Amino acid sequence: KHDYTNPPWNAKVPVQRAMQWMPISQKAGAAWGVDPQLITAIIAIESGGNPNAVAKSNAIGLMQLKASTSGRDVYRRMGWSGEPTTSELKNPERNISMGAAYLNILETGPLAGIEDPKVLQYALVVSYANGAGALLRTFSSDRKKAISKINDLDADEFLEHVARNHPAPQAPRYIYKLEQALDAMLEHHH
Repeated sequence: KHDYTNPPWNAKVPVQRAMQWMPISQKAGAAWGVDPQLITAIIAIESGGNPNAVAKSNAIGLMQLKASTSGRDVYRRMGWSGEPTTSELKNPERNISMGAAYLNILETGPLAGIEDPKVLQYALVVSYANGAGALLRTFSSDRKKAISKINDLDADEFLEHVARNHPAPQAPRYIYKLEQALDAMLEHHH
């Protein structure tokens, strides 16, 4: 169904800009047990490495995180009242910390129990894009059964499932863009 490779996405310059933040991605990723390569890919795809980014519904900063939803979710999990400010989300360090936190919330929460780390990666970017609920309900109304079904697929099969069945066109497209970004990041390791 979704023609998710059209138009081509050229990752080179988004990735070069995102790579300048790799020191922070590495630190925050370690701190949250999140993959720095996935953080960097998300930065490239979301802000293209611009820490002053503004997006969809005033999502802000390098990872284009929304204060009142995702940001709040991170503060809740931290036992903090409230939610981040706009100026906190424009701070690269704070932005990437919170985005890593949010990725950890998804991995250890709705997506808990996915055993293939590559399928987990794909599920994480689909869930970051359009929410874990929309993804899981393409499998089952029951979380546990959804996860069980996800665990029977490999990564190619999971993409094909998302491409045929997810209602959001952005969902398979985020997997395509993730792989364009991971390929482009290879040029920066010697």
